[PDB]
Amino acid sequence: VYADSFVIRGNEVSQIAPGQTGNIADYNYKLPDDFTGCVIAWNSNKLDS
Amino acid sequence: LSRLDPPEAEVQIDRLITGRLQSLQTYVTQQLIRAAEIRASANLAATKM
Repeated sequence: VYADSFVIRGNEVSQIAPGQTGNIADYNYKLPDDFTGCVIAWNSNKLDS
Repeated sequence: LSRLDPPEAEVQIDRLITGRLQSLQTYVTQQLIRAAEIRASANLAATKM
């Protein structure tokens, strides 16, 4: 089990998927084509805003 | 591999491979049938010879 953590925008979480393209999916964090697991996201405006 | 994205174009490549495999399997079946027919004809021709 390996856990990664990062903070991104709201609609920018759509790029967090295997083989996506974008500023994050290609230049900051890229997932393998055979990736298996779960993606968890939630609001953090109370702490990171 | 230039227009669509890798993770979503995998199903298209899989379907193409399946179609080509079926088109080759039916050809192999036809070739087997025609080879059996040619074998029977050759046995008859050898018997007549």
